[PDB]
Amino acid sequence: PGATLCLGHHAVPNGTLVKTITDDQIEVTNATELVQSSSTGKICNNPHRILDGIDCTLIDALLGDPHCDVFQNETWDLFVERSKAFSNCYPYDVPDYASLRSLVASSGTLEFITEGFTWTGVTQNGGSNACKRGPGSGFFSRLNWLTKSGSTYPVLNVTMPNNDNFDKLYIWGVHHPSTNQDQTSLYVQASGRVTVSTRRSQQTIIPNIGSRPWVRGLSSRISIYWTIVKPGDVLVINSNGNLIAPRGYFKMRTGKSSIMRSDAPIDTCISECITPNGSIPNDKPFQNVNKITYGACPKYVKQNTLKLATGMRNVPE
Amino acid sequence: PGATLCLGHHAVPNGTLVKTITDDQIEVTNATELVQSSSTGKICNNPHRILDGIDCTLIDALLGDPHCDVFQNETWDLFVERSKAFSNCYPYDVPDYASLRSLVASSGTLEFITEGFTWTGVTQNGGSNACKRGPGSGFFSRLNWLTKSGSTYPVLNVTMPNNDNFDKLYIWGVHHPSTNQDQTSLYVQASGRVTVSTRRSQQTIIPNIGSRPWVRGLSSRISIYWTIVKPGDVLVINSNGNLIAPRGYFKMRTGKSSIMRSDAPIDTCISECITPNGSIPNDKPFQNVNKITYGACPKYVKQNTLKLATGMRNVPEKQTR
Amino acid sequence: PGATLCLGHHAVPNGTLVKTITDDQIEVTNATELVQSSSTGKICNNPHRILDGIDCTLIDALLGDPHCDVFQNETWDLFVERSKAFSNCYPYDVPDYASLRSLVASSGTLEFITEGFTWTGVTQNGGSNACKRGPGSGFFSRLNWLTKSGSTYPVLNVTMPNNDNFDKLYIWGVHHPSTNQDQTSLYVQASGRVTVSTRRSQQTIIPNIGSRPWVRGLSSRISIYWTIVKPGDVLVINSNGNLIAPRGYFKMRTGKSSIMRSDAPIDTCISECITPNGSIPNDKPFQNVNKITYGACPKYVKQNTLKLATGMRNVPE
Ligand SMILES: *[C@@H]1O[C@H](CO)[C@@H](O[C@@H]2O[C@H](CO)[C@@H](O[C@@H]3O[C@H](CO[C@H]4O[C@H](CO)[C@@H](O)[C@H](O)[C@@H]4O)[C@@H](O)[C@H](O[C@H]4O[C@H](CO)[C@@H](O)[C@H](O)[C@@H]4O)[C@@H]3O)[C@H](O)[C@H]2NC(C)=O)[C@H](O)[C@H]1NC(C)=O
Ligand SMILES: *[C@@H]1O[C@H](CO)[C@@H](O[C@@H]2O[C@H](CO)[C@@H](O[C@@H]3O[C@H](CO[C@H]4O[C@H](CO)[C@@H](O)[C@H](O)[C@@H]4O)[C@@H](O)[C@H](O[C@H]4O[C@H](CO)[C@@H](O)[C@H](O)[C@@H]4O)[C@@H]3O)[C@H](O)[C@H]2NC(C)=O)[C@H](O)[C@H]1NC(C)=O
Ligand SMILES: CC(=O)N[C@@H]1[C@@H](O)[C@H](O[C@@H]2O[C@H](CO[C@]3(C(=O)O)C[C@H](O)[C@@H](NC(C)=O)[C@H]([C@H](O)[C@H](O)CO)O3)[C@H](O)[C@H](O)[C@H]2O)[C@@H](CO)O[C@H]1O
Ligand SMILES: CC(=O)N[C@@H]1[C@@H](O)[C@H](O[C@@H]2O[C@H](CO[C@]3(C(=O)O)C[C@H](O)[C@@H](NC(C)=O)[C@H]([C@H](O)[C@H](O)CO)O3)[C@H](O)[C@H](O)[C@H]2O)[C@@H](CO)O[C@H]1O
Ligand SMILES: *[C@@H]1O[C@H](CO)[C@@H](O[C@@H]2O[C@H](CO)[C@@H](O[C@@H]3O[C@H](CO)[C@@H](O)[C@H](O)[C@@H]3O)[C@H](O)[C@H]2NC(C)=O)[C@H](O)[C@H]1NC(C)=O
Ligand SMILES: *[C@@H]1O[C@H](CO)[C@@H](O[C@@H]2O[C@H](CO)[C@@H](O[C@@H]3O[C@H](CO)[C@@H](O)[C@H](O)[C@@H]3O)[C@H](O)[C@H]2NC(C)=O)[C@H](O)[C@H]1NC(C)=O
Ligand SMILES: CC(=O)N[C@H]1[C@H]([C@H](O)[C@H](O)CO)O[C@@](OC[C@H]2O[C@@H](O)[C@H](O)[C@@H](O)[C@H]2O)(C(=O)O)C[C@@H]1O
Ligand SMILES: *[C@@H]1O[C@H](CO)[C@@H](O[C@@H]2O[C@H](CO)[C@@H](O)[C@H](O)[C@H]2NC(C)=O)[C@H](O)[C@H]1NC(C)=O
Ligand SMILES: *[C@@H]1O[C@H](CO)[C@@H](O[C@@H]2O[C@H](CO)[C@@H](O)[C@H](O)[C@H]2NC(C)=O)[C@H](O)[C@H]1NC(C)=O
Ligand SMILES: *[C@@H]1O[C@H](CO)[C@@H](O[C@@H]2O[C@H](CO)[C@@H](O)[C@H](O)[C@H]2NC(C)=O)[C@H](O)[C@H]1NC(C)=O
Ligand SMILES: *[C@@H]1O[C@H](CO)[C@@H](O)[C@H](O)[C@H]1NC(C)=O
Ligand SMILES: *[C@@H]1O[C@H](CO)[C@@H](O)[C@H](O)[C@H]1NC(C)=O
Ligand SMILES: *[C@@H]1O[C@H](CO)[C@@H](O)[C@H](O)[C@H]1NC(C)=O
Ligand SMILES: *[C@@H]1O[C@H](CO)[C@@H](O)[C@H](O)[C@H]1NC(C)=O
Repeated sequence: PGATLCLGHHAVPNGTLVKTITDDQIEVTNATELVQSSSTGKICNNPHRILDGIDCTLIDALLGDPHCDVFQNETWDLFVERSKAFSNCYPYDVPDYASLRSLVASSGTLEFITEGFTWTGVTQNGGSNACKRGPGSGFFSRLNWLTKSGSTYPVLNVTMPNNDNFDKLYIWGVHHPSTNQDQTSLYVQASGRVTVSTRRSQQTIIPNIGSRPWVRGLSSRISIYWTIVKPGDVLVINSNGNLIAPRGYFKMRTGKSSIMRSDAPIDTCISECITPNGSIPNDKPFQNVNKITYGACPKYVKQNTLKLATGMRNVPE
Repeated sequence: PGATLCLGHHAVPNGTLVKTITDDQIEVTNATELVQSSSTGKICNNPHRILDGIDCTLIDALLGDPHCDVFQNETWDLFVERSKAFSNCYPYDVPDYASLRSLVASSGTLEFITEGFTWTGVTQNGGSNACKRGPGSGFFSRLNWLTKSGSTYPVLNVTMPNNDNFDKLYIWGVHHPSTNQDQTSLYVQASGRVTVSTRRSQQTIIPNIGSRPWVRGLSSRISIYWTIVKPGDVLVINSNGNLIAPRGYFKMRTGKSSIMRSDAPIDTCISECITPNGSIPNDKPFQNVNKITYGACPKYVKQNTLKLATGMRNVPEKQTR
Repeated sequence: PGATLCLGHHAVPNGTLVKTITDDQIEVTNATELVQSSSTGKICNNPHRILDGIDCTLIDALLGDPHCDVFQNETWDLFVERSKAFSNCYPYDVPDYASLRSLVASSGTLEFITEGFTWTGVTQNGGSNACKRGPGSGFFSRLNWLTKSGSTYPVLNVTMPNNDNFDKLYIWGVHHPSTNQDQTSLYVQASGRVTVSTRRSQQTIIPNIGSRPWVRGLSSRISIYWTIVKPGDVLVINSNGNLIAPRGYFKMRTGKSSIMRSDAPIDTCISECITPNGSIPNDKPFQNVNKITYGACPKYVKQNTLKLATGMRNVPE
């Protein structure tokens, strides 16, 4: 009178399909998802310092558009620019806008240090009704619009050495008048010139008189440029007209800072990974939410699902 | 007297060598090639719309070099530029030629819409014997060479708003005269200026008088620039001399369009994948024909062969010879 | 009284840890290192031709800064630029410095061929005490500083066709005077212009008068430009002032040549792979020494060690 001893394994009534070397679909007892495909829709305000630009681009906060004055000296790990942002100061362009935005974003600070530039024989603090600050005309807070004093605008020739142990970022510009009358009325000379240099490098910009499209009452424009001055080097600014002068420099840093375009609201929560769609968990190695990310994130892939088998082959009965 | 039952497997007289984790070469019963290494030498005319440039670069077709007039308003999935292409109009350069070529190639169309620009106090439709159109002097079809009327060239100041819901591409230029006599003779003012702007952006170009190498009779040149005007924005052109004016705009699109340099002839066949060497099949995952491709193509690799084993190890009977 | 026959395998007392699919660390009898993590600290002078720049950047050797005259017509597989290099001639900048440095580095030669440019009505061979040669003033050896003859500087208009079967590299420049007095004193015309062209392309540079920081006595500058002329094409140079003229061309090659920034000393040894830290062996497939390499090198990875198991699982007694 014997006995039977059967060896076996478990099964489940409803298995999951996975891919292998030999099968595009085969059933196993269990699997887990490796692609993060959803977001909360919200950017968590920890553990990264999130700075909401609201109505302001980083560049407008940098220049000091009056409605962006609240951003003076701000810092961030991630600056968030909104699609509703608008400019409301002198109409301007930045040749290589993208590079200036990038280098400031990456620096992570708008810390500004005022310097005592001496502008001999010119009028300082020019403004416009296109850039109101309170009820009266105004200007970008970090820039100093120089014009004639009496009936002359002399050749400006000034210096600022960098005797600190950090890099200085200087933002400056050039005014493009609408007419010859505007040019001579403001700067006396019929044609201006701005040359900004360090020991190693230089930029010279010739203004261009003429009409651009009307923006906030003006066919004139300002063009924005930048110059980095390293320790031991020196800034020199040289102009006989049309200079939009720096008031000082921005302190530069290196680190983890960046910038992102997103309309996702900011919320009080914790998430290492941020996308423009909102924060996403980072327990999974891959994600299909957005190729734009910031922080400790799963890697972006095209697949919306990939199943890692966590059990044996499911052979039901 | 019992019986013997032997288990076994097949072998074949002619195996193939494959690579594994442990072996650089080991013999299996069969294998299949994963690298496409040959082409027909011909570009198949389907399923993609292939436009043969023949004697014309895309840029010459865009500007409207007379021998390229047949390309007016053309469209393509793949524009094919030939090594025999030549220019035969006013000598010109395009700063950032590569970008203009790229953005037009990618747009996939030369559809041109003429606009009623008003050029007050200048002579229109200037031409050159370097750019013959029929028996007489001519010019790029899409550009309008403005010069003095009587003894004056006034400050030109014109606008064109974009009230459409698509982007407009404007092509314009600046004429560089050979001498001061040429400059004043054509434009009166001793030095010209072209400023083209939108709300957001602006380009100002100062012409430069002097000799460049003689091309079709001329040491002068034209430089070509472009400006995209989005819906709701406006073009403004401002000049007191040397303007080579747009006659209108090109309609821009987005899609699958591109451009390829190839001398391969175009033939009647069907192939998703195109290389400069000709079309190639796409049944294999890899290819070693050319890193330049267009369409549904195998991925370019350096190996000219890679064998995927499709059978077991091939073990012939121990050899008595 | 029968017998026992035990099958077994070897072990060692002290095994090595490797990583697998299932284990972060598991012990095997032996393994071999796949990441090269050390260097000698020295650059081997074979089998690649190493040219030590010493006190000279490649660009200064190219222009012919006097202390770099020893590099005239030199060749290299790898030009090594040292952090102690300095400039000691007219102060200058190169817009797109990085591209000029790259294309020269890649050409692998400073072979210079003098051409008989005819400069009618100007004074040739201008120099400066910022660029001393012998007891007197001097200049970049490969450039010809043109100034007025008598009371005129005429429109210069010269041509040079390329009837060779190689590309010609022309280096030229533009002088930026410190003052209007300097400009008219040297060139007569109040504003200069340099136009350098080939059949298909052209560059025009307007000089900019004004002060830059003092370097070796000077607030003036030279800006350096280049033009490649292919076989069958032709150079034209046209100027009414401020031209720093080429004396000829550099003969261009294509091949394996490059440039590296390193302070590692050069030694007599053999190594295919060079990093800025020094030469490294290339018996391993990966390396963690430096992402900058030249020659037959292991691929750069972030891991400092990766162990390929060369034996079975170690199960000691
Ligand atoms: C600034 O300096 C330059 C260089 O000296 C001058 O440019 C030259 O000017 C002359 C005169 O216009 C040009 O001569 C013409 O050459 C043509 C042949 O061209 C081919 O070969 C040359 C090489 O020698 C290539 O440059 C060119 O690309 C072609 O491959 C001839 O076809 C012309 O002949 C016709 O015109 C002349 C009248 O000028 C008649 O005698 C003939 O019968 C015929 O009708 C002509 O000989 C020369 O090509 C120019 N060279 C270059 C490199 O550009 C500028 O003119 C000068 N500027 C000023 C203001 O002085
Ligand atoms: C536009 O504005 C600028 C700024 O004022 C002017 O440029 C300055 O010009 C002055 C006078 O020409 C320059 O002065 C010279 O500086 C030399 C180097 O200075 C640097 O290095 C020394 C150490 O070697 C440091 O101590 C110093 O901080 C600097 O970093 C000096 O070596 C020169 O010395 C000579 O003169 C002095 C007289 O005071 C004597 O004691 C010496 O023995 C010697 O003879 C001299 O002082 C100055 O460097 C310029 N600065 C800059 C930033 O460029 C322009 O001149 C002006 N433009 C116009 C058109 O006017
Ligand atoms: C200084 C002054 O009041 N000048 C009178 C001009 O206002 C006037 O021209 C017109 O200007 C209008 C906008 O003007 C401002 C502005 O931007 O708000 C006024 C600013 O004070 C002035 N700032 C400075 C430093 O001068 C500024 C500046 O000149 C321009 O922005 C430079 O491009 O102009 C508006 O554009 C009107 O359409 C226009 O008529 C002139 C001519 O009427 O008279 C001046 O007395
Ligand atoms: C209008 C005219 O006929 N002017 C005479 C010039 O032809 C002549 O200069 C000669 O020009 C030759 C080539 O000339 C054209 C051309 O490009 O084909 C003729 C065109 O009609 C003219 N177009 C316009 C709108 O003016 C064009 C233009 O001026 C230049 O291309 C601009 O740079 O020139 C060739 O270059 C000869 O070498 C040259 O002598 C002058 C001087 O002799 O006399 C004029 O009567
Ligand atoms: C060159 O031509 C352009 C285009 O015609 C001129 O620009 C236009 O200038 C006028 C005023 O001179 C602008 O009109 C203004 O519009 C506002 C509302 O938008 C209105 O409230 C004002 O009363 C005023 O009429 C017009 O917008 C502007 N056009 C564009 C496209 O910007 C330019 O002034 C001409 N310049 C010269 C010197 O001829
Ligand atoms: C062992 O592997 C080889 C491939 O390395 C096999 O030969 C290939 O077989 C395929 C599919 O059976 C053949 O495709 C056919 O080609 C004809 C035209 O030639 C076409 O009309 C059919 O519709 C079909 O696509 C292919 O020709 C052939 N390729 C080569 C390079 O030989 C072989 O069949 C395998 N043998 C065994 C015994 O498994
Ligand atoms: C070809 C030539 O003119 N060489 C001059 C040179 C140039 O005029 C100058 O570099 C152009 O910018 O100037 C040299 O002078 C330097 C010296 O000039 C004095 O006038 C002034 O007192 C000083 O401040 C200083 O600039 C030079 O060495 O560069 C002389 C040279 O012969
Ligand atoms: C995250 O946001 C991106 C960017 O808007 C979304 O991508 C868009 O969504 C659909 C297809 O998914 C398209 O109609 C758009 O053209 C896409 N734009 C881009 C730039 O890719 C994405 O779907 C969002 N993902 C999640 C999970 O919310
Ligand atoms: C496809 O064309 C490429 C490019 O023309 C061929 O590779 C070139 O072959 C030339 C000589 O014929 C060599 O000197 C170069 O090494 C190659 N050029 C480049 C740019 O890589 C290639 O062999 C062709 N392939 C086939 C299958 O025809
Ligand atoms: C080779 O040289 C590089 C560059 O000088 C060394 O990298 C530095 O070392 C540590 C990381 O190990 C960092 O803190 C530094 O910031 C690194 N510098 C840079 C520029 O990355 C590297 O360690 C050297 N390696 C060896 C083996 O000598
Ligand atoms: C699948 O994954 C884990 C087990 O590691 C667990 O969360 C879940 O209950 C499992 N499901 C099934 C059906 O086994
Ligand atoms: C910016 O930086 C410092 C504060 O640490 C100071 O110099 C300056 O007053 C600050 N400005 C503002 C507006 O906070
Ligand atoms: C190009 O297209 C437009 C409208 O789509 C048309 O008005 C124009 O005449 C066309 N030109 C040619 C040459 O077909
Ligand atoms: C360990 O493996 C390497 C590579 O095969 C070999 O050179 C070395 O001698 C081996 N050492 C031992 C102790 O087996």
